[PDB]
Amino acid sequence: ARVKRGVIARRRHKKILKLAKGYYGARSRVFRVAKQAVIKAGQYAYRDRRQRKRQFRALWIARINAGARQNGLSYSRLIAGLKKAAIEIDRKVLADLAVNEKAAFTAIVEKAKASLA
Amino acid sequence: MYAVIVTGGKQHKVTEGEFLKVEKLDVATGEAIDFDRVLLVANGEDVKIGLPVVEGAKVTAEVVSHGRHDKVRIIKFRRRKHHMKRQGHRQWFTEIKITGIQA
Amino acid sequence: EVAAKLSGARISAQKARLVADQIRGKKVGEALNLLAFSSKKAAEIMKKVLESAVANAEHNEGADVDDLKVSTVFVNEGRSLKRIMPRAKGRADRIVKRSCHITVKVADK
Amino acid sequence: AVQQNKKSRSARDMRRSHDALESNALSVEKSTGEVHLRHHVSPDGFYRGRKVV
Amino acid sequence: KTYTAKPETVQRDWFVVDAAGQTLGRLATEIARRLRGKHKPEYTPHVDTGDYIVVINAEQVRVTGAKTTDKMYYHHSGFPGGIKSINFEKLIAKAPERVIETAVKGMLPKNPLGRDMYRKLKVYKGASHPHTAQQPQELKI
RNA sequence: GGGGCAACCACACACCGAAGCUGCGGGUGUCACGUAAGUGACGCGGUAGAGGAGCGUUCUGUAAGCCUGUGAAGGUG
RNA sequence: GGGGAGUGAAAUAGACCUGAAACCGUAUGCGUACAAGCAGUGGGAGCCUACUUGUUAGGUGACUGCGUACCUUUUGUAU
Repeated sequence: ARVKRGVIARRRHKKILKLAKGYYGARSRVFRVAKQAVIKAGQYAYRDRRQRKRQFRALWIARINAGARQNGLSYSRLIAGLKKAAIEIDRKVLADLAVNEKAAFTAIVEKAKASLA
Repeated sequence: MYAVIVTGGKQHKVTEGEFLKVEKLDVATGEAIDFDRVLLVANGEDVKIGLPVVEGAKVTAEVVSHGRHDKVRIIKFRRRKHHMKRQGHRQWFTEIKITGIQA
Repeated sequence: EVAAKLSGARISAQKARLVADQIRGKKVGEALNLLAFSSKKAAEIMKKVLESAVANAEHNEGADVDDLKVSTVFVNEGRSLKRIMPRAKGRADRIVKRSCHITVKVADK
Repeated sequence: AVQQNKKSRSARDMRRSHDALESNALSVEKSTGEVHLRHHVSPDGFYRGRKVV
Repeated sequence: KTYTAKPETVQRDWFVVDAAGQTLGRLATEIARRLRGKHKPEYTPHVDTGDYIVVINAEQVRVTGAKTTDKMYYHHSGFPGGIKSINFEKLIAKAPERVIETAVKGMLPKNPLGRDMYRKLKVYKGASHPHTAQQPQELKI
């Protein structure tokens, strides 16, 4: 029973060249280059799921820091001010209140100053 | 009217009407949910924050559906060492809707 | 619109791209004047095709020879005839001999 | 010497961007209504309205 | 999801700095903070939000200790043996406005944003600026 | 490492900082449970290499069946 | 060599069933002429065409953070 492998080879090639479209020049059309650029673009997508969490945390912090100097503190004395008391608020929703809801942020900052920390 | 409720180990910015996606919780479709883990309640300008939890305030929500959003890929490759391993993932979620805020 | 072809024409593709880009999107009155006075080999062949596309418009489909503006000129590649040519120290190398397909398509709009 | 890597579709097409054509010397004969090249004898043999051949 | 600034909705201002005895690199660190936009709550890194600066006395600036008769400013011309140097004191009589620009230029990113943040800096060696039409406000005398 | 002046010793609080730990949601090996998964009950980087469990291709049985000119195999979305 | 017209169930079955990939073109959309590198990935402005008209989807990707291909030999290779 001779089997000829010309039809199940083709389905596995088109499955690679579908994930690798949108690429420059010869990385999106010939297979011995488009197999390397599919594996490499899967390692980057694995590392950058962790680095996504670090690029926003560093963006939330630098927005609280700018907004809390305009009222009269730093960032680092504010976080000790909220944790002298118990307010229990993330960085994600402080940096929303810094931009959009600016009057509610000032009513938070005055309570850290009353906490005197 | 905006609250800060804490659903699944993380908190949100809810202002009513809210087609809002939450991680999966154990309730059927079409049932009402009360969130008793609200942290600050604002109204107009009248805004109060909870020493840890603000008292009395509730948010009423109900479940629109269940689903499973994505298909993310995982490739664990080592160059030059004869090792490669793949795996798929799709995460559950639960879309709810806030008909809520109670000061 | 009406068309014309010359499938099998000895000049290569790349040499004859340089005469197609000169006339794409003009009127056929001055298209016959660019090709009467050009000095290239492809120009004597493309004018033979451009007046074949016109005479299919005075004939079969009605149209006058004035309102025609040449719409779509493209030149494709055809069969290549493969030949050998000897070089020095016993080694012989291979020559191709190319051709092309030309398609001039005038439109009465 | 030979190359070390091959040239892509971009760097091959950029080279031949300076290689276009031109033919601009056309002129109409005042008398016979025949088209020819400026400062040349017309193909019926008229130069500035005079038969020469 | 978290808010990002939009380049067609950005609001920018006009500040004027007097440098009349300010230490060079302690002055220049507060210009470069306010050109980038770390003083605004709506700061995203990939857009430029920051205030135009006008510096009016770029020849009164002060450096500390023995550094006036030192501190060579090296740069290379491209040709062989073309290294060139000029100290702090001889430079300030030639072009006073290029002391305080090269100190700020090295405290910025090296991007095509850094080249765009650098165009909001405008120094003068005089005592008055040709920007009365924009009416800059004073800061931090 | 560069701009530049944020240098050294004693000392105090605060913050920052990993795929570490915790929270929430899924999965799986093992052993018990609460019937060894009805359910529990505790772990998971990996080369050479040892062990466990699967997909697909061609031909034969089931196949004088079943599907198809209202449209097969293929090719392409 | 074509453009018709006729035969045929069908001439993109025309001297030839199907007719893929590399390679070469022609149209339509969006981005690129002061900007430095395994050419991707995370965030992301704008524009376009569709749908109820915008997360209803698709296509481009200015800007920006991290990022020195694959195999084989080896105490180690971006080498």
